[PDB]
Amino acid sequence: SMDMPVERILEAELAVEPKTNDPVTNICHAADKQLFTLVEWAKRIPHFSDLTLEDQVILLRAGWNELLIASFSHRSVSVQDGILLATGLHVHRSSAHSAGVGSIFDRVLTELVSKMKDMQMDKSELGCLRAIVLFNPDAKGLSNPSEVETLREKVYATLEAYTKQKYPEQPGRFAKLLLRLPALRSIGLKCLEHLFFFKLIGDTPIDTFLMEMLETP
Amino acid sequence: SMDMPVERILEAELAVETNDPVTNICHAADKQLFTLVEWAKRIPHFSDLTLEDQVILLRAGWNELLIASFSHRSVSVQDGILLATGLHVHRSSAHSAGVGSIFDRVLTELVSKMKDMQMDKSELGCLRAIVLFNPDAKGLSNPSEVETLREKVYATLEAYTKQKYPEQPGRFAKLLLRLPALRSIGLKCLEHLFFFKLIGDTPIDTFLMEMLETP
Amino acid sequence: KHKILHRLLQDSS
Amino acid sequence: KHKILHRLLQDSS
Ligand SMILES: CCCCCCCCCCCCCCCC(=O)O
Ligand SMILES: CCCCCCCCCCCCCCCC(=O)O
Repeated sequence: SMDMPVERILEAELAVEPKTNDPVTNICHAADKQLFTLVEWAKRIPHFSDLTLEDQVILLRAGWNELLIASFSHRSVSVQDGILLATGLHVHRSSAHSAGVGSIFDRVLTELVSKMKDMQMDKSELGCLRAIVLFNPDAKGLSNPSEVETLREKVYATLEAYTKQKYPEQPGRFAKLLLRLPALRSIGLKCLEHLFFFKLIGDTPIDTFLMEMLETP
Repeated sequence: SMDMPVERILEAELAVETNDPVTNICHAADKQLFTLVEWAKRIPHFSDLTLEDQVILLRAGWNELLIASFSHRSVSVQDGILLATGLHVHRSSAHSAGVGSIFDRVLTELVSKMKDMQMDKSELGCLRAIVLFNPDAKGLSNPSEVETLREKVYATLEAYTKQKYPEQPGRFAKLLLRLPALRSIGLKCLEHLFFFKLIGDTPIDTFLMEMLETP
Repeated sequence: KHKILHRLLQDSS
Repeated sequence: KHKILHRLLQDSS
């Protein structure tokens, strides 16, 4: 659309392309660094910056975990049996299992990375799905859920027109993209539970911004 | 489609139509698990899957499938849920029994949204058949087949929304975008159920107890 | 086992 | 507070 151009959503993804032995430490370090980049990404999504500060805070607090998982999952389509962090470090399945986080790591590989790889999800499609996650009209405390709802609607109208234009032979492509969002939600929730345990037990360095996101709403 | 007719999915929906509210909800869930198996059997191609794959899909999906049903049943009432047993739980009882949070999420993310868009039983049936045909469910003998069944259901749903609601081009999107909320609410309801079981002092009937058993 | 679920699925009559 | 998140969002720079 003119109100939510797919060009601008792609530009937001392109703008944030990046330059110990516990994989959990390495992932937590990368998450803190990427929370800084995530704010800059959100600001490049059309209309996000025109929301009230309170509503911007609410949407990034509600969405950050899913938004980071979508990004590293899509970054990892070229990797065999592993993830590529924004830090340029790789995490292999064998390390994840050896660190006590095998199950969730396998869910990331099986439900997200391999499915992104199978359909060859492009950065315009990832950007849109991340903008849908961001514009979460269910997020508690929103001053005006209606306007967040209409921003979500503009993004998914833009996504569907993009999939029809670029992939006219894949009539189900739009549906298929939206149907990775439940898995992303589920994986998000399990990752969060891991993070809270790492915090509770100590023995994982957690930097200021990741710490802040884990401090109660 | 002829592979996955919306008629058969609607027919499946129509075919199945203690002060403690949590006791009453748990009792109702147990009863509805018996109905849920009969519902799944009426979904085209479900019964052609191996018994092992049928078990895996119903074990993975039962929670979301029951929540989707009682949510859609509750669009007629204000700030309450209607259970299959015919009992009503008001928001005020839910809050008084220490499950206000999740009860409000159901009301706000599912019931009110179903009510707002006037989601019909063909659309609910399809969304429930998408939840059922979960290709991510662990241990499936053939994830590919379940994937193609999901694809046939969402092709059927989209043609139905275009035919019945031609003036609402976003309606298909809107239906699919309740599934993440349903997942999140499903997971939170499961954690409640595991806590009820762990602490005791909520009676849990045999079929619901079986669904909570950790293989 | 999943006794009950197996019995209900098998049951046809 | 959400001190960091507020500082990053407010900044227009
Ligand atoms: C990656 C899953 C396995 C590890 C489980 C621990 C939970 C960590 C929470 C996920 C935060 C995601 C950070 C990604 C940062 C990046 O893009 O490099
Ligand atoms: C609705 C919020 C209550 C919170 C308590 C947790 C109970 C778990 C929910 C499982 C689904 C209940 C099934 C009801 C069956 C029906 O009447 O259709």
